[PDB]
Amino acid sequence: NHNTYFALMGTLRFLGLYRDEHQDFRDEQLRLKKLRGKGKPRKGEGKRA
Amino acid sequence: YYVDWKMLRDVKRRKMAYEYADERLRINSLRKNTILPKDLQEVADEEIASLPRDSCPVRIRNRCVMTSRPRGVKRRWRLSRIVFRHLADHGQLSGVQRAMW
Amino acid sequence: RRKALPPRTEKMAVDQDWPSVYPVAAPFKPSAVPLPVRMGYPVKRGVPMAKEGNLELLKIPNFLHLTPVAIKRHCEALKDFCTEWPAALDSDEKCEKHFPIEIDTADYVSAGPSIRNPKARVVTLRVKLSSLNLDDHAKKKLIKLVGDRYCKSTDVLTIKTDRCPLKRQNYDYAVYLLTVLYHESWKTEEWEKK
Amino acid sequence: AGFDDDGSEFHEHIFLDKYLQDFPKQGPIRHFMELVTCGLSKNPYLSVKQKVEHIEWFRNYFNEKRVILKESGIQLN
Amino acid sequence: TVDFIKKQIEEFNIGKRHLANMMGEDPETFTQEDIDRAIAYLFPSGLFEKRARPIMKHPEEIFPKQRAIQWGEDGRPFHFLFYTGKQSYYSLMHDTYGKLLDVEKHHNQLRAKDLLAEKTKILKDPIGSRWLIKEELEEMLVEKLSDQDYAQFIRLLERLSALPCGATEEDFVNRFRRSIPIQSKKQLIEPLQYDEQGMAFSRGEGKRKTAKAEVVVYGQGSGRIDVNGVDYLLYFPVTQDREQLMFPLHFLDRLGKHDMTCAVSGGGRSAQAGAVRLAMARALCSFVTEDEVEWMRQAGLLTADPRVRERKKPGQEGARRKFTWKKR
Amino acid sequence: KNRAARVRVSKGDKPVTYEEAHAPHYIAHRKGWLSLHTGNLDGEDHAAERTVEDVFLRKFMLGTFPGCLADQLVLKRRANQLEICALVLRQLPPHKFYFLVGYSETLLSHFYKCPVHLHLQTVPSKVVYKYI
Amino acid sequence: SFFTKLTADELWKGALAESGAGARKGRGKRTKKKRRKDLNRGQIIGEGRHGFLWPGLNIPLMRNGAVQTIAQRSKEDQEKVEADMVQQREEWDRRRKMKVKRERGWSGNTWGGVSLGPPDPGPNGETYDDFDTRILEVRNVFNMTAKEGRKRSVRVLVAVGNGKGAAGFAIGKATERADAFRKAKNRAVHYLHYIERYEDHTIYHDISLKFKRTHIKMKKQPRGYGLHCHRAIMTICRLIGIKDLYAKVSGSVNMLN
Amino acid sequence: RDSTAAPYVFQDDPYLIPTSSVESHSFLLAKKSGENAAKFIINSYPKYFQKDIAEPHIPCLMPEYFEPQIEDVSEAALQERIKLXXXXXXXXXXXXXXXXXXXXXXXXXXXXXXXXXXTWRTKNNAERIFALMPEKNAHSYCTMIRGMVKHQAPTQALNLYTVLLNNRLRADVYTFNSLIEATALVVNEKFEEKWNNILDLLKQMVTQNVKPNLQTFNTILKCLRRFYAFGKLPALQTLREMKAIGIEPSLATYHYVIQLFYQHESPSKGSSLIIYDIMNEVMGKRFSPRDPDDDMFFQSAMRVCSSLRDLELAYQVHGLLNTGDNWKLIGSDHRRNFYYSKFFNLLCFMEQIDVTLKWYKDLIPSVFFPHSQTMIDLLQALDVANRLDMVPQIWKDSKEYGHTFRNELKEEILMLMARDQHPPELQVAFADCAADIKSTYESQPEWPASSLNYVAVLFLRAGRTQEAWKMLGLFRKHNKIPRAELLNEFLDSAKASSSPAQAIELVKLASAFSLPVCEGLTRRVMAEFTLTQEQREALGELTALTS
Amino acid sequence: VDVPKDMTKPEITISDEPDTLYKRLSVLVKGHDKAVLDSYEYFAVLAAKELGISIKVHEPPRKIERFTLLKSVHIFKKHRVQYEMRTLYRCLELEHLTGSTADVYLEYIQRNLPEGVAMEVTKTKLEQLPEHIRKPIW
RNA sequence: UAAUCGAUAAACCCCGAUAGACCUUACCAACCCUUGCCAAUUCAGCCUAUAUACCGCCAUCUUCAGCAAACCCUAAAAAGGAACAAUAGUAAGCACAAUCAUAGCACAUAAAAACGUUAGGUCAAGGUGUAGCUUAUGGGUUGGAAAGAAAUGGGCUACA
Ligand SMILES: [Mg+2]
Ligand SMILES: [Mg+2]
Ligand SMILES: [Mg+2]
Ligand SMILES: [Mg+2]
Ligand SMILES: [Mg+2]
Ligand SMILES: [Mg+2]
Ligand SMILES: [Mg+2]
Ligand SMILES: [Mg+2]
Ligand SMILES: [Mg+2]
Ligand SMILES: [Mg+2]
Ligand SMILES: [Mg+2]
Ligand SMILES: [Mg+2]
Ligand SMILES: [Mg+2]
Ligand SMILES: [Mg+2]
Ligand SMILES: [Mg+2]
Ligand SMILES: [Mg+2]
Ligand SMILES: [Mg+2]
Ligand SMILES: [Mg+2]
Ligand SMILES: [Mg+2]
Ligand SMILES: [Mg+2]
Ligand SMILES: [Mg+2]
Ligand SMILES: [Mg+2]
Ligand SMILES: [Mg+2]
Ligand SMILES: [Mg+2]
Repeated sequence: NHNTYFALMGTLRFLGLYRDEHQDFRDEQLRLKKLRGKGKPRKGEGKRA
Repeated sequence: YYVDWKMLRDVKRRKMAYEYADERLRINSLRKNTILPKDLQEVADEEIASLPRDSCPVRIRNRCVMTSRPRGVKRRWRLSRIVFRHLADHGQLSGVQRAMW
Repeated sequence: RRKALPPRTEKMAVDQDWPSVYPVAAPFKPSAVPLPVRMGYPVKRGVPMAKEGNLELLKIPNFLHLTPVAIKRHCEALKDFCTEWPAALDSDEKCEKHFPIEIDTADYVSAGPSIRNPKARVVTLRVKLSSLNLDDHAKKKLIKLVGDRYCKSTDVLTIKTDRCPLKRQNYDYAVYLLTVLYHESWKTEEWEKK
Repeated sequence: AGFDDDGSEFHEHIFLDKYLQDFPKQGPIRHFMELVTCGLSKNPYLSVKQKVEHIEWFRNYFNEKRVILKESGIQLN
Repeated sequence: TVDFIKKQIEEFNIGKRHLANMMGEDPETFTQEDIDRAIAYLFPSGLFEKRARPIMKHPEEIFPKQRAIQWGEDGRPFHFLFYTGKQSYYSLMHDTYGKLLDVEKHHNQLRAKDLLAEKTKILKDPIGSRWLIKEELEEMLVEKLSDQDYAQFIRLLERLSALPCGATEEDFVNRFRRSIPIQSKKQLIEPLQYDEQGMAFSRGEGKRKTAKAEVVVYGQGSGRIDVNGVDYLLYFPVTQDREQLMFPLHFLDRLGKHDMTCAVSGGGRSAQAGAVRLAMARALCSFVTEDEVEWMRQAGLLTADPRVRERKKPGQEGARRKFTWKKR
Repeated sequence: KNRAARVRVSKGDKPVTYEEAHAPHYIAHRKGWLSLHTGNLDGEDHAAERTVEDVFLRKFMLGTFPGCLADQLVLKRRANQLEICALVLRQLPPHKFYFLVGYSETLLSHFYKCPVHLHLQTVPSKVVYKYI
Repeated sequence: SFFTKLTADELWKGALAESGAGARKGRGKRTKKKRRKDLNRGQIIGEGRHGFLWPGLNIPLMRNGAVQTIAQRSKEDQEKVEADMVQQREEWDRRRKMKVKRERGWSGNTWGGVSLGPPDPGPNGETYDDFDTRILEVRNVFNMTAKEGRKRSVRVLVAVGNGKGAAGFAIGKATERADAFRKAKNRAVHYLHYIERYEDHTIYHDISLKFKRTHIKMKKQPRGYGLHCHRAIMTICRLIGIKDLYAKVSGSVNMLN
Repeated sequence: RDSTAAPYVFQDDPYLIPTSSVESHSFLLAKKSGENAAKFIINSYPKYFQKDIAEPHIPCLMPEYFEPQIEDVSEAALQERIKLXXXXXXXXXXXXXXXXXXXXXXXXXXXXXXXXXXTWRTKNNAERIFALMPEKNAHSYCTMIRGMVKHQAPTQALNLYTVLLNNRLRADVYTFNSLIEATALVVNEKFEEKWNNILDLLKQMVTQNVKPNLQTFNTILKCLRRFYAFGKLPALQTLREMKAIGIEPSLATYHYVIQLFYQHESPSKGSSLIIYDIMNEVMGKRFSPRDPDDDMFFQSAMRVCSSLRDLELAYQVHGLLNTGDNWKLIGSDHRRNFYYSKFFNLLCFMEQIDVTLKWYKDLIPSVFFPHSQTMIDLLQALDVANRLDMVPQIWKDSKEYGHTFRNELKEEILMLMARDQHPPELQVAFADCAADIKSTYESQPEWPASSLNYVAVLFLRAGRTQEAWKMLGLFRKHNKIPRAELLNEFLDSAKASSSPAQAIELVKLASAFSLPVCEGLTRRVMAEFTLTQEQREALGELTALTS
Repeated sequence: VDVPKDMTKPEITISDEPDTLYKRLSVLVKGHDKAVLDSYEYFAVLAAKELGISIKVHEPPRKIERFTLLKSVHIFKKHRVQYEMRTLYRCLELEHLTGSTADVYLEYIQRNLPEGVAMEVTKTKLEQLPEHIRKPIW
């Protein structure tokens, strides 16, 4: 059950016991991309708006 | 999440096959015999056809656990030929070594 | 604040007993091991790495808790649990005539959280037909009843039961099979006369 | 260790003919069910209660499908 | 690293005492053949390379020969050939040349006095003496060595040995000599055995191409072979296989003088024939003199056949046959 | 060129460990396996479960002890109890080290339904075998 | 999904493409901006998103003589802590984005005449603290190799001098610019000339020298004519200790000659 | 048990091995905090551990659920919640909102839950158990008497006992386990009536056809300790009566007697024999910790020997601990630390130095680290027998063991050197130890002036004046000046070494601060000047002194 | 010198049930390396000789399982990587064993079993005859 | 044809695939769902493009031996560094070799083969920088993914 492992690891990372370098790198890259100006479009406005 | 949507579908197929294992076995017991009259065998075929598609054990695919690779996997370790090599070359698998003879 | 404590080597006594420091299996901590051992492939101008920080010494299973002195000390305490084997069965010739029945039972151990092994249910029964009260007709009927399970060169009947889930159930079923095979070999029915 | 199979013995597994009383003795139902009983007896992966479920399911199915067994030309109960 | 080795020596002594105490043997009688045995038991590392296994020896074997100090506190070098790069090899060469000159002048004086008391002490063929190898010389001299200088040293040693040897020169030149092992290839002859009032009974073993054959030979019976309970004629329909059986007996002219019983397993017809031929040849050594057993071994009867099928390689067909290589 | 489990040689200044300095073809010749269990024998079973547990342990411990781990872990499986041996740099105080080991000894036990032992060896720095 | 993750070392090695095959022969140099950021710089192992204060990681183990139970920060405290963490990110980015201007010995984009610092001390322990050195010429030298092809190696001319009349020059060639600088500095001190300076400000007499293909005409000047010479001869004379000189270079203007 | 090995609970790595008792306690506390934090996550997220892989299905590692199964049914919603404080209080209100009838068994658990955990809320709950339902007194007193005792309200127990005896219901053995305490704890100028009430209750206990267990005889001795120190006759009579019925007295039973004997032994030492001859009979059998109040038994039975300075009895009381269970008799680490320190306090000066050192290496680094008190006794053990070879060995361990107490034990650790003689073979031990103590205080911590007088004589017989002279300059610049005895002693060493250049610098700084023996120093320097032929400088310093 | 006293507190009872008898006890220990098996065999024989069991030791032939995988990732079948798994067996034979002696031997054997090896135990239980075959006539 | 993709000179062509009736399958046509696997996240998810941004894995030179840090020298130095009766060369290290495995040696095989060349293959084992989708380039169900005018590579069967 990959869901159990993923949820447990994420919960531990948020609580402050596990440090996930891959997720931290993903968050850093997402932060830099959003600061640059190309972020995640909101649902319901990508095509129409 | 899981590795892939294909793996997420395959685990559901395995769960459905586990749920419908006994019923399919009982129905096939009525089809794989010659003692019973052929009249009820057609009704049994209709009943087994009325079963959900993902209930038969023929839809399961032995993918890799780590990378969900549909082919190139070993049944003993449930791992693809590449993940197996990656783990074995680091010495993380006991008794596994390069063959030299 | 950083602190560096010297290991037990400077404090280990020369005549101090070894099993006291290694009573059970241990990960071979170099601080409690006074023996300077170098393990690893040496360099051309170098020497094999010392015990400190050596992963090679940690990889292998250590037998420091199974030194001969510790083995003797442990077995001295274990002598109280065992019973004395009767001398009346020193040779197998008397064992055959006293206990003709042989029960082969398989046991397996493997590292892991699970214990069930499908080969544990197998129980084998071996009975020498030369130690039974079979008559000529009973023996001739039993040989054909069992078929290939009984050999002629050694004259030992073998029962291979694996139907029962439990090992005790398999043993009881083997005993029942032996009982019925012995009993029904004496019954002569109407179809035997033809 | 830790598994007792509900305290059953070899006679709760090998012998299952006592559950075939509610079936025709001379019809093809006996011929069909003796094979499934033999299979269950040699099956070590199922429990005695689990085999009861299979045989009861067969009893229920045969007793539910009454028109087909009558139309087959062979009398069955 | 002078103090480091000294500390390691004390640590090794303490560890040896502790190992003896924990193993239960007397530390006074504890030696290396017990140290390695106890190490192999306490740390059973299963590795194919012997040098990778745990080892606890004296530091002088583990650490290499460390170069001694060359100069004092004032900086003046000790040896007078320090600035020559190789103060050990060049000092040895200088001493050898000085001894050669001393031998030459002493021999000239002896010839002037018309006296001959020296003998030829250079022929060491029966002893089996050889010259030092480059590694052996690098063991004696801590500094590294080359090939040309080693050749020069050997050619000077032979020049020195070619002259009338002195009293102190022979012992100096002998320390550069090494003994060679016995090069005798003579095999061991099994003694004749007498089992169950049976005279002239011998046994031999042979292997060829995954075929193991054990042959017992009786020297008092007639000439016949019993293989696997059946006669050789029935067991080997092919004449070449029976010629394999005839090959050893015909070489010794013992066709009708020995009775042989063989048990051979594995391999095919030819492999079994070769295995039984080898076993019979090895077994017949006891019934023959030492002159003809050497003739058999020179004819190829007492030697094994290492020709074994090679393992198939990946990407190939028969370990040699490559796939059809298309140029374009 | 073979590149599996092989650290490329730099100009001659990078520090490497004994395990890293040996190519994978030297396994069982010059270096041993990082994990030992009975699942990889001939007539045994349950090998995939052991492998997935081992890889989960690797990934969990890497995040549990970030930046202070010296080399790969040693996972010994011996009669239903699992021993985990690690080499850790002495960067964290023992007060935090004991907290982490006490946390792990119970978390892994309750997650894998088996007793676990955790052993740590503190090193001043990563041990260098080849050129540094 | 958890088993699909890798380590930060491999993630950065793949993202930066430092060992890429296109940057080997010279196809790169288009975007020369390589920066690797350590994500474990200011992350406390006890801190988390939910704000739990563990007794062994975040808060001290014993407070007021008793044991501390598992506690959680308030929303305002968590906002304050995350605001401080965010402020640290921009504080580090401020230092990272700032680049100190390089030395302009002769021009803003050259290494001629720039200061390189005192040379490294010798093996015996002699330290050259009064010695100052300057770079006269930096040139990228290429060589044709059988396998790689062009082999770029930097050759640097470096001149040392103490200002008391002792000075020298050397050439250091190496694959890396810093290695060439170090080799030139460590080799210049071995070749030192002594220059006789009249009154320690000028030369004794005018000299007209004809080198391989370079003609140098230097004339003695009084105290008021300070170093009206070539842009490299002025640096060399400043290192030597000459304060007044007029020099004209005719013919080839090769730096080494 | 191993001698040079740390306890198994701590990690064997030296960087994780605790150094002091506080560090040992802190490491275990931190590890237990991590274990509790992990269990908190396990309980808060059960779904991440519901999958079971072990075949035997061990229940100890399964997550625990804090939520009650049934919420709508009032009857079924109370049993789940009582076993798991504040939430249990609302269960009674929720059940009573629907006017649900509560039986005599459901309310007993609710009352016990309040009694175990938890002033006016207690009365508000007590009125609800009595006025609402006619509950059985057996379920009444077990809560009321055990709850009102901790609330300093013992008057209700006596009132409830009258109703209990009137209801024709016998009182269990547990009722008198608290009634005697409730009666005894209140003392208003009288003790005989309070003690007679206990006697009347004990007499009624046998009439009620209920055998009093060991707890009644343990609690009467608990009550007889705080009030009267001369009430040993009833305690001994009850101890004798305990042996008559046939039940062995527990460890706490002897502990209570020993506490009062320790109280009464200060004025008269004749009671110590009764302390000594009672443990001999109890040491001959193997005991088991069947009473939770047995932790103080050894704490009180060894403190008497420690105070009375007995070692043959300390050996026996330690053998009693080591006979049955070496660890299941001490609960907290504070008691173990206070035990071992005063246990080793007697093994130093009484027995020989060899056995003292033999016991030193298996108790100090192995079991637990001493306090500042044992360090003084260890120093007192050395100077009496003139043991100087082991001084550095004790000192190097003291750096890690009593580092916190170093500032208060350093003035005493160095004083022993002034009483013994310094052999010529003991120069390095006096040099390295003196260097290691001077290298730390001047780099950062009051520095006593007595250590300078010791280091002056340490180098006096060693012939090392160069290193001895430089240390005096470090102290004379610290704005503190020692007595002139050290100056006079070092003048002899300077005269022996023929260094007139030292005393001239010494006196010119010593006489400037008005030392009481400056006249003696000025007389002593003239003696060395004549033999050193320094008459030219003899008057040179006289002129400076005059000016 | 601080040796605790009365440290031996066993609980051994002799039940009236007859003890189980065993004819032959075969212990087949399988592992990856040979040094571990040799050390384990030495330990086992040293333990057995003290108890007086007359253990017999022989080495069954090893088994090597080899397989082949692709060397590259996407497309390279001409080049392969072959992996090998060695399994070495050690056989310990015990004869004339009792139910309690076998139990106490297996206690000291299995508790100290190395992590890298497994063990198969085969017992030859001894019985005289079942009750229904002593002297029955149908 | 509505019906994948990549490889496609040595180094592709029974190659990814040690493997396709549904699933596999990323292809197409018909139909449904859009904070849509996870505790949460103006978030998930993309087999979308870029192998000319990569890591991980390999191919070829390749059973060729060279690569290379620190130095030193040249009547300047782009670069080179050798004469054994020796003329400026010392050189850690990686390669080669040795060792290891095919349960005894020797041989053979196996294994190994550095630095780099081919911007060689692989975004489709897996993650990924950059650029693009969010009631769709995302997620599910059913049914179809032919056929050979023709050419060619590799194998089996034979032509006795
Ligand atoms: Mg994916
Ligand atoms: Mg072929
Ligand atoms: Mg500019
Ligand atoms: Mg120009
Ligand atoms: Mg295609
Ligand atoms: Mg294409
Ligand atoms: Mg190509
Ligand atoms: Mg479909
Ligand atoms: Mg399809
Ligand atoms: Mg898609
Ligand atoms: Mg490319
Ligand atoms: Mg070469
Ligand atoms: Mg050059
Ligand atoms: Mg080199
Ligand atoms: Mg070999
Ligand atoms: Mg070879
Ligand atoms: Mg090859
Ligand atoms: Mg090689
Ligand atoms: Mg390309
Ligand atoms: Mg391509
Ligand atoms: Mg991708
Ligand atoms: Mg693509
Ligand atoms: Mg074709
Ligand atoms: Mg092909």
